[PDB]
Order: sequence, then C-alpha cells, then structure tokens
Amino acid sequence: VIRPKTLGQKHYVDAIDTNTIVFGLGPAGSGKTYLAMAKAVQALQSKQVSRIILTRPAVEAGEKLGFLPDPYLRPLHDALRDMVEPEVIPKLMEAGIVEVAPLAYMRGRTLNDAFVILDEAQNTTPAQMKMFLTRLGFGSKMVVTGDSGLRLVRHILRGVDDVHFSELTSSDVVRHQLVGHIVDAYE
Amino acid sequence: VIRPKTLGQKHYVDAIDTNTIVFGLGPAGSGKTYLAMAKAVQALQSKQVSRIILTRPAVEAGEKLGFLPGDPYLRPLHDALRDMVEPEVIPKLMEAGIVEVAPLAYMRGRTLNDAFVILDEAQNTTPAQMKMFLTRLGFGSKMVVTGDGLRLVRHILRGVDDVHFSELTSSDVVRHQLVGHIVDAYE
Amino acid sequence: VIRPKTLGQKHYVDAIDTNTIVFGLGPAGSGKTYLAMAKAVQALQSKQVSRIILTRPAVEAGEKLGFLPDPYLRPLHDALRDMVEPEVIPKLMEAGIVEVAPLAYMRGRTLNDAFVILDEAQNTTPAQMKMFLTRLGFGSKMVVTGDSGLRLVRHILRGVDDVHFSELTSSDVVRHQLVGHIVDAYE
Amino acid sequence: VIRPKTLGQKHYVDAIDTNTIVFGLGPAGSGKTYLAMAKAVQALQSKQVSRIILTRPAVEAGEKLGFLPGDPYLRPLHDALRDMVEPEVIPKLMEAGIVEVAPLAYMRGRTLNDAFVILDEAQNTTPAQMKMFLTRLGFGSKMVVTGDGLRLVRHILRGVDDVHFSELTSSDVVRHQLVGHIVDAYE
Amino acid sequence: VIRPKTLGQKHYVDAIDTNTIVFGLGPAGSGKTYLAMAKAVQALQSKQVSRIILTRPAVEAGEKLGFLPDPYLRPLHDALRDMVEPEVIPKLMEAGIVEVAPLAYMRGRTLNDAFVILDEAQNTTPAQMKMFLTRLGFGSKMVVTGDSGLRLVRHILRGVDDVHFSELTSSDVVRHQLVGHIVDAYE
Amino acid sequence: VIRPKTLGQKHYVDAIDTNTIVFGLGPAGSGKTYLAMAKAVQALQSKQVSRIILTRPAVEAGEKLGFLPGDPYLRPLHDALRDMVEPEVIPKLMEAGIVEVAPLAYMRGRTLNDAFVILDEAQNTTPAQMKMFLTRLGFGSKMVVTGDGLRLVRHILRGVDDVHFSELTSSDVVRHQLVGHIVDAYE
Repeated sequence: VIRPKTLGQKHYVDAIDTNTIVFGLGPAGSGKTYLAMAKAVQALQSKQVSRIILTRPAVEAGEKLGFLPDPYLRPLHDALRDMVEPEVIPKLMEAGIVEVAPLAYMRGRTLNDAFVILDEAQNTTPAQMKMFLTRLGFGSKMVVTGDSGLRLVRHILRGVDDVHFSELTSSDVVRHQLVGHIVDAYE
Repeated sequence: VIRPKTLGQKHYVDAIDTNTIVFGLGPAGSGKTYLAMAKAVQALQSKQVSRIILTRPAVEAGEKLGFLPGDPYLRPLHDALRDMVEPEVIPKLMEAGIVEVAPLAYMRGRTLNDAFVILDEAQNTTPAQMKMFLTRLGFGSKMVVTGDGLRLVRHILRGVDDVHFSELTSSDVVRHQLVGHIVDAYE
Repeated sequence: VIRPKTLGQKHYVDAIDTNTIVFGLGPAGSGKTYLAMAKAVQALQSKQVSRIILTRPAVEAGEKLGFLPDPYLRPLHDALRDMVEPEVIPKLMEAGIVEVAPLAYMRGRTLNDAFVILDEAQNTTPAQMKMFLTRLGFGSKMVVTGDSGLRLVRHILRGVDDVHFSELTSSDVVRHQLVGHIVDAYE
Repeated sequence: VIRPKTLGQKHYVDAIDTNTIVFGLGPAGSGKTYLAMAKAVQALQSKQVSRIILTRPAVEAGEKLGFLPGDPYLRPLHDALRDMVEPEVIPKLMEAGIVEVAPLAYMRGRTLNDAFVILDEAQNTTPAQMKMFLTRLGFGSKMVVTGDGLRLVRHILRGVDDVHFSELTSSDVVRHQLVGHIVDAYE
Repeated sequence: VIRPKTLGQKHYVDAIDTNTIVFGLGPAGSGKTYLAMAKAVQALQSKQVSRIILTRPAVEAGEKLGFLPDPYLRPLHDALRDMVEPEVIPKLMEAGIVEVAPLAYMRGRTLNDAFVILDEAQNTTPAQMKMFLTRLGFGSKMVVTGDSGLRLVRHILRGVDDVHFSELTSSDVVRHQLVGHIVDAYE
Repeated sequence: VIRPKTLGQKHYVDAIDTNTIVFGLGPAGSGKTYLAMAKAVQALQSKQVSRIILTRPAVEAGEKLGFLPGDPYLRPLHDALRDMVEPEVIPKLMEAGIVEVAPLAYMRGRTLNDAFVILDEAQNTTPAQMKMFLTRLGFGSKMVVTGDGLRLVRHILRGVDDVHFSELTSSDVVRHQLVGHIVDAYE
C-alpha cells in the first residue's frame, strides 16, 4: 500500500537500497520520513536487520523551550501503525526490536544490524550529527531526514562514497487533495 | 439497536458514507456524535479503516479553566464505545492503539492514514486549531467534526467538494420520553 | 439467597420490574440499596442490560469536608461480593461492565442499556439530581436510593409516569437479631 | 498441625462453633487470634462462609502515634495465613477479596454477610468503635473479637445470647519450650 | 556443589541439623551465612519447612546513618541465586515462600514451619535479639549469623539446651586463591 | 557475526579463555568491551556460568557530576546485548536476574559464584573501588575488567598468576569504513 508515487520518491528509495547512509531532505509531505520508515520495516520483516531505531532531537522548530536540558516522538509511534499491525507494536517496543527515543539516548552506542532513522535533523547541531553518524555499526543502514544546521554536513560529506543526499521538493509532496483545497480556502 | 431515527439522521449517515469530511452540527441528543462513532466502529469492523481516533479539545463551555494550558472531558467518549464495542474488547483496542481517545493537542504533526477520525465538541475550537486538525487528513481516511470559529469554517469551506455540512436540529433530538417529562417537571 | 422479606420489600422490587425510574427511600437496613443492587445483577446476568453503574455523591452525612472540591465507595464494592463471585468482580471492573464511581463522573453521559443506581441521594442537590436523571438512555433502568434534598424531586415528579417512589420504613429493616440486642445493650 | 492443646483452647473453639459472636481474651501465645483464624480458614474451605475479613485498629499499646489520624501493624495477620493457606494461593485470595486484611476504619458502612470476621487487638478500641464493628454483622456470618473499653463490652453484653466470652490464661500459652528458656536467660 | 570444606564448616552444618537455634559466628568468607542459607534451601526443598525468612538489621558496620529511623539486603537476594534457579526466585518471593526483609518486619510474629536466618547479628542490640529469638514457632529452625552486642547472648544462653554456638575462624575462610593473592598485592 | 578480527583481538579472547581475570585495555572500538560480552554470553549459553553481571561506575570522563553521590551511563551495555541475545529473551533474563546490568556500588558485600562479571569503563575507578570489585570473585566465575588508578592495578597485579593484561591498540579498532571517512570529513 505504501509506494513511491513521484520520480523523486522512487530515486530516494533506490538510494536507500544502494547506500549505507542516506540523507532525505524535503518539505513536510514529501515522503522523506515516511518512506524511510517503510524501508526500515521492509528491512526488519525480511531479516536484513534485526531492529529499527527511530530518533529525533529534543528541539522543535518554532516551539518554545519546554524542558530542563514525548509529544515530539508521537508522530513516529503513529506512523508505525501504517506499517506494523498495531497489536504487534507493543511487543516490538518491549523487546526493543523497535525503539523510538530522543537523540541523547544514542550516545556511546554502536548500532549493529540495525535500521536507524534520525528525523527532523534540521534541528541538530554539527556536533550532534557527528555523534549520530559515528554510531554506525556493521550490517546497519542510516537515514537522516529533515526539512548552519545540516547544510554543514551536506557540504562536509559531499565527496564521501556510500553516503547519498536525496533532495525531495514540493513536487514530491503527495497529499489527499482535500488538504490542498482546505489550505487554499484558509488563504 | 443503533440507527438513524429522524430524516435529518438518515441524511447525516448518508453524508458520512459519501464524503471524506463531514461536519455534524446540532444540539445535544441529536445523534451528531453518537452516530458518527457508530459509523466509525462499523468502518473498523468491516475493515474500511484500521483504526478509530476520537478527539476533543481541552476546553468546555461555561467550565472554569482547569490546568496550566497545553480525562474528565474525555470520559463520555470512552463511555459511548461501550454501546458499540464489547466492553472487554475495549482495553485491548486501547492497548493496541486501534481505538485512540486523546486530546486535540495529540494530533499535531500526524498524518492520519487508514483512520476514522472524529473531532468532537468542535465549537470549543479556534480557526487555527481546526486548520491543524483538518490538515492531518491522510489517505483512506474519514473525518467527522461534530459540535453544538466553527461558523468561520462553515463559511471558508462552503464551496469545497467532498466536504459536507449536516445541520441537525431539536427535531432530531431523540431521547427517552422520561427525560423530557423530568426536564419539564423542573421547569 | 437475596430475597425481599417484608411486604414493602416485595413492593419495592415489584416497582423496579415495572418502572424505568424508581426511588427507594428508607432507613439503613431496609434493603433500599441492597435490593436494587441485586436486581441490577439479575438484570446483567439475564442480559436485560449490558452493564451496571453504581454511584454515590462525594458528600457524606455528618462527616467533615475531606477533600478539595473512595472510603465512601467501599460499601458498594463490598455488597457486590454477595451477588457476584469475588474472583469475577475484578474482570467486570476492568471491562467496565460494572462501574463503581462518584456522581461527578456521570456528567455529559448517556446511559444506554445500563442499570444505574444513585445511592445516598439525600446527600444530593436538586441540580445534581437533575443531571443524574437526565443521563437516562434507552433500554436502561435507574434506581435512586437514600435515607430540601430529594424531597424536592419527590414533589416535582409526583405526577410523572414510569417513575415510582417506594417508601420503606423501620418495619422493613431486617437485621440479624443480635444487632438489635447489641444496640439495645448499648442504650 | 493446628489444634487446641489446652482445655481452655478446646472450649474456645467449641464456643466459636456454637455462637455467632465470640470474644477471645487472653495473653499473647494463648491461641486467641491464631485459633480464630484457623476456624475462619476452615469455614471458608468447607463453604460455611465465602470470605474472611481480618481487621485490627490503627493503634498499638506503648507505640508512639505514627500518622495523621483516620501495614506494619497488619503484617502479622498476613503472616499467620501462611500457616493455614498455601502461600501461592494467598495473593489470589487477596486479589479476589476472598481474604481481606484491613484496618478497622474500612469496616464503616458495611454489612458483612456470609463472612468470618475477626477483629484483633481489640483492647486498643473504644466503646464507639466496638459498637460500630459489632453492628456490621450480617446474615450467615461469624465474628470473633480477640484481645489481650473492652471491659465495658464484657459488661454491656454479658446477658446477651449467641455471644460468648472465652477467657484464656497463661495456662493456655503453649510455646516452643526454647522461648521460655530464653526469656528466663534474659531475666 | 555447596558443601562444607573445613572441619569447622562440617561441625557447623552438623549443629544446624541437630539444634533448633544455632549461632554461626565468624569472619567474612567462613561460610557462616552462606552455609546456613544452603541448609535453609535444603530444608525447603525437602519439605522440612514451608518457608525461608532471611533478615538483617538496618544498621551496617562503619557505614554512616543512611535513613530516618535495600542495599544491605542485596547480598541476601544474590546468594539465593547459587541455590535456587534464578527464574523460580521471583515466584517464591511473590508467594512469600522466600522472604528477604529487615529485622523490624519480624515484630509481633510467630514463625512456624520456617527456616529463619538473622544475618549480621553483630549489628543488633540485646533487646532486638530477644525480640528475634522469641519469634520462634513450632517446626522451625533459626540460625543467627555474625562477625556488648551478641556477646551478651553468647554469655546469657551459654547453658541453654537446643541452642548452639559455632565459632568459625580464619581457618574456615575458603576463598578462590586469587582473592588472597590480590589482597596481598594491595598490602 | 561476532569474531576477533585482529591479532590483538584473537589474543584477548584466548586470554579470557585461559585466565580467571583479564584486563582488556584499549581505545573505543577495539572490541575490549564487546568481545568480553560475547564471551560472557557464550559462557552462559554453554553453561560454563549461570549468570552474567555487567557493571560500570557512576562516573564518566568529561561529564559533569549528575547526582547526589552514592541509567544513561548503563544504556550502551543493554544495547550491546541485543547483538548477542534474542531481544525478546532479554527482559526475561533481566527479570530472572540471569543477566544483571548494574552500577558498581551494587557489587558491595557480594561473592560472585558461577558468574561471568565484566566491569566496564574501569579507567573511571579508584584503587579502593577496584580492590572491592576484584575481591567479589567467587568460585567457577570469570572477571573481565575493561577500560580505555587502573595504571596502579596494572603495576600491583603485574606478578599475579591467572590474571592477564591485554593491551589493545588503534590497530585493533575495526569499524565500518564510513565512520573513519566521516570523522575525516569533520577534521
């Protein structure tokens, strides 16, 4: 049911198959996070990896400082429901086969035999990103997705092989058409 | 058991059948919330959707503010499920997230695919909150927004296709006759 | 094992069979609460209703103000033990087939296919009582039991049909005879 | 295993058999509490009653007041059940409420039908609390009040039939001989 | 796998078989606590007792006052692992067949059909010790183990029969030889 | 899957096989902690030991003090088990205490028999803490102390037999090639 529906979505998924680390950069709705998650589940289901780690930084665009350094994690739990049977999800969560966690919980780990997705990566620092990327173990895949910040790594890893940058655009944004019609109505 | 009883009710359920987003506006007891939920449960059972999300804003008419902004208000939504689902199945549906009952704030950042979503007590919302709600619409989903800044949406979306406004009236309020007799005694 | 043992107890139960709402008014020990509960269980066991809701107001006669607006609810849980197998009780409580709760938790509900008992109703206001009585759905029964307050509704609903007032008296108070002998000893 | 050993003990258990309320008064170690409990368990097992309620007041001789008035004091009642019930069955009996171990305050407002009820450490009660306890008596129940304002009840109920006072003495205190020898060593 | 390995260890265990109360006094490593625990488990496994109670006083040598009158109890839980299958342990703990608790939780009990071990008894007062020893029921064994304090009871119960004092010494201390070699290295 | 890859790694695992205590000292990524754990799991599985205890001190290089002295630091030890144990078995091993992951403070007063014990991040320890750790050694156990007051132990125990020091170097650091390339990009 969950397939790429634009050229740029096909290219993106094709990059994930052929590269160990992929950056999916694009606007909300372009499949950058969603399609990565679907490949993660595909990978787990076909035993290419033994676990899936979904992560996000504790900072959110245009939100006020909330804590002293879970709502932000809810969309990650929610999108799993389209890809895994909802009753199996708590089983996976308990065994830690699927892990949904803040970026801070990655520190000092080596992530082997895993599909790791760092989402909303625009909200990261270069130092936090270095920490994430260097968690990479053997037999794993990383997808870093987001919508200076990670313009530094885009530049810094421009020549590195087995890394890929996919730029999705407004043209890759496939929504139910009522969303557009409603948004226009508000404008 | 659960059925449209008035012409207005029949027309409403017919609108839910034929539209992706329906606004059920009427007085307490007109079936605006109840019949939406019965259709949600019907959709789930016949696999038209794989989950039900029931939601209300954290604000109620003529009640004093109760917290630092951002369960008592949600209790009646839980309660009405008991009419439609076998009460022992309910906690396992809640546990698996197949039925979700949650505050509107918990909708932020989501895309609701393959879901029957009901926002209740929508008169207690603002334009901005409504716009956030409606734009959560994913694919294969249904939304029913029910209430008794809503007037503003009535206007904004009045030209939009696959959206429908169903006005229910006092004439659609079907209660046990004793309720009216007791209400009169107190008059 | 739990039968009416005076004329007035028989009449009371006979009112519950033939009326949608019944007020059982009498002193402690007359069966006003106990016998209602037994009919509720009878109703549930024979599938005339699908759930039982037992409720009480947060105010108790001659007790000091305890909270900021569970001990009071304990006798309701306790009397269920005479009527349901104690090991089944937690099962019923979890599925919400049996609900023991304060009166406040009734607000905004419609109680369908239910046997509802508001106990210690002397401790209610006319406004709280109006709220309770207007919760009545279809296929339900209500028994309001207690020992101005509800003298107002006694007056106000004196002419209403399918409502009944049963006055039990000291003559309906059937205790183990040792209770009387001990109470006399204290006097 | 558990048996009356002295004449006084035999007479006591005989009183429990033939009376609805028994007062077992004696020193620690005389079997006043233990043998009541053994009879309670026997009653439950042979279906003479469907539950056991064990209760103590929240007050103890020569102990400083421990809380704002109205588990350590209750631990020995739990402990003695281990002698009479298979230890793994105990939590399921507690969970089903078939065995209840609770403070006297939790008795208020109840009618205890089909129950074997033991109020222990009753010397620590007042007339008013005792009167509240005894008047919880329902039908098909047994009460044993045991202790080492009780003197006042001895007087008040001394004429009452189906109540019995059993005085146990030092002569009924059957302990392991080593306990006495050690108590002497310390003298 | 867990046997006495010195003459003094054999004598100790032989005292436990032939006496109702035994004091095992010796340095860390001599088997005084460990071997008592092993006999307790032996006793439980062969149904000579129906439960095992391990206890320790809330005071520890050369530690600062920690609380207002669990780390201290951890070695007791830990040593059970050598004697019981680790997965069975939580089962035993839940049914209270094995009890690991502070000395305070013994107060007011009678310990029947039990193997009781008070460990680190050097940290006890004569009054606390009197309380412990007088908990003794029928069909039970007590071992008090430790490394004035209990010199008073050593003196006080010197003539009492069915009590025994086993003095283990440095000669009874059997460790892995690397422990000695490492300790010497530090010296 | 998990194997020594460099000469240094082979030699290390060989030392663990032939010695009761091994010190694995090297840089992050040299397999000093990981390969110890893999041998621990292997020991458990082949019944050479009946439990695994993984431990770290509550102190980390260049991190600010985080509490009043005496889970984030422990997370990577939990994580690495996922590589060696079936993730669903992990919580049941934790629940049964067959795998223990704990702070060094939790070692005090124990004798670790029939166990594979790994103290990690041992560079963060003092002489006194190390001495406490090593002297927990029981019979049929293995200890691996791994790190990147340790220098002092290297000296103190350098003559001791059945203890071994394995120095791993940068040459033993086997990572995914992309990690190095990314580390360079950032340089």
